[PDB]
Amino acid sequence: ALGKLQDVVNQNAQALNTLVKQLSSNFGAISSVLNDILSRLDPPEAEVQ
Amino acid sequence: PTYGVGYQPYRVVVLSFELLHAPATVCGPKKSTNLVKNKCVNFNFNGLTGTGVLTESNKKFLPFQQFGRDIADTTDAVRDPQTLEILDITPCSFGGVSVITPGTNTSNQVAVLYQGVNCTEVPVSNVFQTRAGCLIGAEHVNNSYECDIPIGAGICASYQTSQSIIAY
Amino acid sequence: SQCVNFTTRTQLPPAYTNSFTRGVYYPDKVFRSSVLHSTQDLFLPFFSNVTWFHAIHVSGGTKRFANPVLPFNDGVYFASTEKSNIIRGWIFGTTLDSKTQSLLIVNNATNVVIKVCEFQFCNDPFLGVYYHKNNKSWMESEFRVYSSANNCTFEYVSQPFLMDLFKNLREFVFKNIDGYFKIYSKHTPINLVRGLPQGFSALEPLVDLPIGINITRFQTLHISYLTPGAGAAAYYVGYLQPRTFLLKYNENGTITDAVDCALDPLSETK
Amino acid sequence: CTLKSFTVEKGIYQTSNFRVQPTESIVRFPNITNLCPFGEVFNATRFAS
Ligand SMILES: *[C@@H]1O[C@H](CO)[C@@H](O)[C@H](O)[C@H]1NC(C)=O
Ligand SMILES: *[C@@H]1O[C@H](CO)[C@@H](O)[C@H](O)[C@H]1NC(C)=O
Ligand SMILES: *[C@@H]1O[C@H](CO)[C@@H](O)[C@H](O)[C@H]1NC(C)=O
Ligand SMILES: *[C@@H]1O[C@H](CO)[C@@H](O)[C@H](O)[C@H]1NC(C)=O
Ligand SMILES: *[C@@H]1O[C@H](CO)[C@@H](O)[C@H](O)[C@H]1NC(C)=O
Ligand SMILES: *[C@@H]1O[C@H](CO)[C@@H](O)[C@H](O)[C@H]1NC(C)=O
Ligand SMILES: *[C@@H]1O[C@H](CO)[C@@H](O)[C@H](O)[C@H]1NC(C)=O
Repeated sequence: ALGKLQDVVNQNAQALNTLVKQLSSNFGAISSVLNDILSRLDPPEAEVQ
Repeated sequence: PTYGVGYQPYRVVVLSFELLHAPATVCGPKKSTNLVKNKCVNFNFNGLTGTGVLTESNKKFLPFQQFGRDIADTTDAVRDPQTLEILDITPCSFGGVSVITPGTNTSNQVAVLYQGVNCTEVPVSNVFQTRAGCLIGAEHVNNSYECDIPIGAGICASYQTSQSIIAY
Repeated sequence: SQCVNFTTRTQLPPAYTNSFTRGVYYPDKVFRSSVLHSTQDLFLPFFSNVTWFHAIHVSGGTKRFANPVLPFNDGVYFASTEKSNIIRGWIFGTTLDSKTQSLLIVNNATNVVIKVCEFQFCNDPFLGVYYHKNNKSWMESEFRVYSSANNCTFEYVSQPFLMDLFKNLREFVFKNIDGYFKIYSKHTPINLVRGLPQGFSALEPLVDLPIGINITRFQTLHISYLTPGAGAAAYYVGYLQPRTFLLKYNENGTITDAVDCALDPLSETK
Repeated sequence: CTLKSFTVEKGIYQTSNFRVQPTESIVRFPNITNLCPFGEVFNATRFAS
């Protein structure tokens, strides 16, 4: 019966999860973490990724 | 033994380093520093880099498991490679910084609310550890009035009587 | 050493069974708790065909039953059901000769020896033990596996121990990926008499070796009980495949169960 | 500066974001892999021709 509420809550959480998981996507970059690119590639090369 | 240094024996050792396109088998002693807990540090455990606060943990890691991940797929816990102990990693604290201010036409005295931060990481007279965060420059008052400037978590601040900002 | 030649060579016919729901192992070394996590890697699909045979460790009686050379593919799930430790090791490679580098893993009475060399494996690798009546204990005294071993590329010997010379099920997963030979192991007491047991048990990682060689075939190594003159051990083999699995880490982090997504529509929903 | 105005009315304004930087760096590795036998060469009682 409480679904109307619970449902809503889930959606919120769901969105956040998706958002957080979008931190782990390459989007075409060599890696999905900025620190690795900064530590490996020089700014002239790193900036494109 | 009585020959000149030119004719005396000399033991010679030549160290050559064979570097092929194969996994390396010989390396040097890594410089492992001391462990620091309960302080925002830039840590690197066995090549796994990160930034956060290391705290003693009660998690029951299995003997072979090293890191502890979560739904976020971020390292929540680690195993200290030298001393086999489990450390929880917490992201270094942060949060919004809001300013509770009565109208400048009224006064220029303000209070600062660091939302969602404990009153220990604020460099910081009066301090209040409200559930909404650390409030600085606000005088906690037991008396309850009508909400004037809604801070949050049931706490509201107002400019009132010499006058000052009171959080109630 | 010097190979021992057997005039008569034979191999028992293969048999087939169902994998049920075994072959699940921890993909990485990341701890987790009370969480359902999806991982895409080489796993043993549930209810897959499993090719199994028997290993004769005693003759009684001049016929040499030699184990067969089996392909490796992308990895092998090898199970052994036995009372005593009959299965002792394996050999991996492509040509299994001195032409190409070959790996050899063994667990003798002393310790575990893992050597990657240009081995020249014998036709019928032989491990022979004899019963010391005075000492009332078996002692290994024959090891004729490879005729030669040249240009060794890897060697690792574990610490010495004593192996004891209600069944035991020893499951192993061998995966050669990115030049790394990963071995995962599990040991359980199984009361079943015959057939691959039906149940669930995660396989903990054992060791990763950066041998960096090519493997396409492997063969099993058994122990021979020399006697002055029936309960032969059995073993099963399955081939892993690229699959997606939903693993359920419980409070302690032990994988309590797993679901094979591509097994059936219900698992796809799960 | 957040509101771009000289006059600020009563209320609470999200001005900035407070973040804590790392005080120092911690590096820990498994302290012993093995121990190369260089002494067997240098401290050998007898050397070869
Ligand atoms: C290296 O780590 C091991 C692991 O417990 C420890 O026993 C040993 O004392 C350590 N050695 C040094 C020099 O700290
Ligand atoms: C300041 O506010 C008071 C009432 O709160 C008002 O009477 C006064 O005119 C205001 N001053 C200015 C400069 O607007
Ligand atoms: C802030 O830290 C102290 C000690 O670490 C703790 O007792 C207190 O509960 C913390 N603040 C909040 C709001 O939990
Ligand atoms: C508010 O009252 C509580 C008990 O009722 C007391 O402990 C606390 O010190 C009071 N605070 C102030 C600012 O007087
Ligand atoms: C395994 O393969 C054999 C023939 O290759 C077949 O007869 C048998 O039914 C298969 N196993 C299963 C469980 O279908
Ligand atoms: C072993 O290596 C040497 C030099 O790397 C080579 O001359 C020799 O042929 C190799 N062994 C075999 C069996 O080819
Ligand atoms: C976790 O391990 C502890 C100690 O090994 C044991 O007492 C407990 O029952 C275990 N719990 C689960 C859920 O496996």
